[PDB]
Amino acid sequence: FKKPTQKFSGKIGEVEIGTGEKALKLGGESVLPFYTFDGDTGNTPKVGMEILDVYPEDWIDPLKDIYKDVAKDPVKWAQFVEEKYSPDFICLRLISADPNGTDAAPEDCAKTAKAVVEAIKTPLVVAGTGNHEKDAKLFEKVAQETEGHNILLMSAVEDNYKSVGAAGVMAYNDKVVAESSVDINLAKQINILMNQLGIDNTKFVDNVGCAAGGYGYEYVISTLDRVKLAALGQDDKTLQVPIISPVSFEACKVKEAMDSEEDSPQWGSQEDRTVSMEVATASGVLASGTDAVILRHPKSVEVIRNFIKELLG
Amino acid sequence: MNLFQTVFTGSKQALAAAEGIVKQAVDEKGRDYKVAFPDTAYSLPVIFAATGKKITNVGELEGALDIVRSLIVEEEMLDKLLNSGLATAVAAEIIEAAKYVLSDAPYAEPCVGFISDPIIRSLGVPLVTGDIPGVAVILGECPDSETAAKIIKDYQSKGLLTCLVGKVIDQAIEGKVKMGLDLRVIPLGYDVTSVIHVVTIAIRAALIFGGIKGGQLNDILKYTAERVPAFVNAFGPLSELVVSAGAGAIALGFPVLTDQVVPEVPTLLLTQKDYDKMVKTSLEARNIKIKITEIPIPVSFAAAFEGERIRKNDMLAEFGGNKTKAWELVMCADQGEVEDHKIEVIGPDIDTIDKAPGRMPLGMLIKVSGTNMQKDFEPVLERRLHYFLNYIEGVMHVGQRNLTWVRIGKEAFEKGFRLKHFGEVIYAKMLDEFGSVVDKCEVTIITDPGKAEELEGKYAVPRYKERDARLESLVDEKVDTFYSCNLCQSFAPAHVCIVTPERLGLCGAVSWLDAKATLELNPTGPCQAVPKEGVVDENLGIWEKVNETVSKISQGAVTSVTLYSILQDPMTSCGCFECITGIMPEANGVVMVNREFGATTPLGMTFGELASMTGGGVQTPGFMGHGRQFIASKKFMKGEGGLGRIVWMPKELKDFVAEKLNKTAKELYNIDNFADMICDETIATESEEVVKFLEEKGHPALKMDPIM
Ligand code: SF4
Ligand code: NI
Ligand code: NI
Repeated sequence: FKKPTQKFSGKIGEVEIGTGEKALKLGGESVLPFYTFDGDTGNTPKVGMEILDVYPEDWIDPLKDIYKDVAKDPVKWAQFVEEKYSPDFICLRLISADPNGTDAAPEDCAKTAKAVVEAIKTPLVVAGTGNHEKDAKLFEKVAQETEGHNILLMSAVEDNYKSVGAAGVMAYNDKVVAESSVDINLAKQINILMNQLGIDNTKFVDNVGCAAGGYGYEYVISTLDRVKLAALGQDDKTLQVPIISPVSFEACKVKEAMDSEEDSPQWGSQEDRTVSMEVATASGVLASGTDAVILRHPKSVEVIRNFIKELLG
Repeated sequence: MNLFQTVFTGSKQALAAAEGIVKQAVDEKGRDYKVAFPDTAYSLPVIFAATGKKITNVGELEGALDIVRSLIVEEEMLDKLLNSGLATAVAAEIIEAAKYVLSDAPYAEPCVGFISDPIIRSLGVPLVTGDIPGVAVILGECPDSETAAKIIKDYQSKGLLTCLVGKVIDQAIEGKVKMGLDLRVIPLGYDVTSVIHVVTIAIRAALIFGGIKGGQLNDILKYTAERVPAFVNAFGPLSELVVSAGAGAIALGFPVLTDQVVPEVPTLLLTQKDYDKMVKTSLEARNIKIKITEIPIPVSFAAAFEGERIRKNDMLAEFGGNKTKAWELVMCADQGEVEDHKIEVIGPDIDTIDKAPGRMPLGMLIKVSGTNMQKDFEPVLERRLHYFLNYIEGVMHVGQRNLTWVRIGKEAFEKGFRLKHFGEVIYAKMLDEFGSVVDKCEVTIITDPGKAEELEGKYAVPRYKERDARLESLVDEKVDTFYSCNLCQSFAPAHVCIVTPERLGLCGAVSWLDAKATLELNPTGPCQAVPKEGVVDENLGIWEKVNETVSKISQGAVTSVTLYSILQDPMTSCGCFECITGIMPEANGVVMVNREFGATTPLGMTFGELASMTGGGVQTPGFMGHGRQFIASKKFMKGEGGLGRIVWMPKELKDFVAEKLNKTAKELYNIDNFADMICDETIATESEEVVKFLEEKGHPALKMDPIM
């Protein structure tokens, strides 16, 4: 029999997030994920930890027990996460800027992000809310305040891609995430718009969408497969950027993880179900072609890091 | 003194002033004294842009005079004139740099002098997003303070960033113009050389946002010409130095407007004496468009208001339908024929109604003017009218062309709705949605019985007839490009639709003109042009360019396709197709089935099984998914003898298609009623019975060569 020699003409580009000795690089691979028997895998996929700019009230009880004395102050929370768990990066989610919730001015969130980014050495990812109009102004003020640290700004959708691209990559030398909703064509369109704006493939990453296991997950898997095959096999230049997936954003929000043992006695431990959901979603997206995953529970980060080390090592 | 000599003279004067002030800096501070601008990383931006060199000491500032000298070549050709304009810009920068060397703070408020890099990054984001529509560089002096204040505040009210040089700074102060960075009214300085401080803004915009390294002068000039929407308004008498500095603005792609008599250059140097039109002249000259924030209508306008049904007894007004004559039309017109934002209501308005219902003719004539506007784009925009009107609560409009009727309830009348608001909404939405193809829009609402019918006959019906004629007369050979749509790749990863004049998109909602309009309006959308070059087989419809485009779009899943055949590398199908065509070998022909048909077919499979086998973006020879307009096409199965092979078809589909099918088969030289030779489900459904019917009726398909 002949060994399967799958030669790809394409190659994923590298994007650097952060400054100093903690800065990480994403992308650089020329084969399918964990296909060390086919060629070169550029950089190991990264695992980041999610923190909030306000106290997490909807999080499960074990998570609030882990961060009991640090979740009140985002700076203290970030320092605790960097010290005790030492992740690849920290994703600071500005929940307080949500128009649906306790809407806050962009200045307050920018100040919180500036305080956080000057206390940690690991790369920081600043994630906004689901509102495009709010996101544009928020990221303007956040990128203005957090200048000189090479942060990553999430959710630069087509509605506000110009604003986040200008306030981000162009003005204050940051990186950005071009987000598209589970479509290869939409990912191509947003990448082409970013390139025509003046931002090359070395200055942004892609978010082809994320979903928890069992909730539109096959669409995420198929989108990741199609994007990876087009970028590598077909040498499509508009898709040769690393992909980042926020897993904890949707994985921890589902009923299979949020419900406590009191609500569903047969299901069992709530923390175990949350960790299992995070691990399953992260493993699937990592196998399908993502380059960085955002997780919430520290045990999930440990399990996913061990999984990556076992597969690559 | 002609234009070239005026510019050369000005550049020499700029060089003379630069040499004199540099000599003062050398004598007072020495060649080792530091040269810098407050808070910038680009040293002197113009010199850094042109040469890539950073100037740090006075001795290098003196050596920068050679750059000015090398840029002044007194030969009357356009390139030398632009280089001489750049010589003035470099000389002005050297003068401004020496000002900071000689005096610690050379600018006193209100003048700001040099603009630091953090300010550029602060206003750079609005420049990219269009929140700042443009940069108005106003220099000189207006005939009076109020004229300057009016023009400046006109630019300010439109969101433009205006910079001031010269006596207009004092005139604006006398005119009480509120100056500030947040107020977007920046006075640079009273000297002409202070105009370099807004020039470096455009230069550093290329350096910061364009990512262009220093010394790439052509790339920087290209960037400022395409990306920086700056223009110059030069008021008052213009010296040679002012003209040479304007040549520098022209060198950066910024048009220069003035109220003085000058040797005008089209699109670059323009004279506009009318101060009441200078703002509009500049916006047109710089291609600047100001977007409308909200629709000026008392009635609320939202997309959720579509589909509202409003009571009959509340119908204040009702136009169109079987009661009255109503029509709508969107027509391309030359710039002279349509004036921007002109809503004309002719005839009685809805106020005159004093009875519970209303009954009067309504005619909406919409004229759109633009550089890229085409007649083929008219049918698209007109369709959006249906939507533009339905988003207004209180009014419901449905119909096509002259078949439209509009019902207006009395709640909108109580709120203050009139017929002019129709024009306001139409103009605002035409400039929003089609702002890339429409420059000016004029809406006329006609209610008089006479003018409504006169304008319909003069304008409406000829447009409809020519549109129908173009739709019917377009063939593949006449056009030179096809189009490719991949909108169904969301569920069919390998499907690429090739739209030609005689092959409609199999979803049935995309045509060749629709694809062209979609490509024009949404260049990064799903519809992309496919040049029809490199033909291989004209009868089977094989093009090398088409194969290459299909291979690229489908991510290599599909290699070769044939447009006019179903047995040799057929086109793929996704799943939106209305009809399925399948090969019947025993009849030496083809049968068809629509999605509304539930019974079995002579092939032995229902519509569901055929859809499962055919769709999904897979090349299946012998089966095709297509729309209802493709059956009576001359390109239908052109690679297998044409549409004469159709032997079985559902009764309702046959009744729907019969007229056009008989026309095309008459082109084939068949009988007047060719559809009678086509078997129905009622006549016969079993294959043997179908073949018996075909033999009895003398179907042409039985007498052709074998299909496969
Ligand atoms: S079926 Fe219609 S929408 Fe789908 S790809 Fe073809 S032309 Fe586009
Ligand atoms: Ni389709
Ligand atoms: Ni389809």
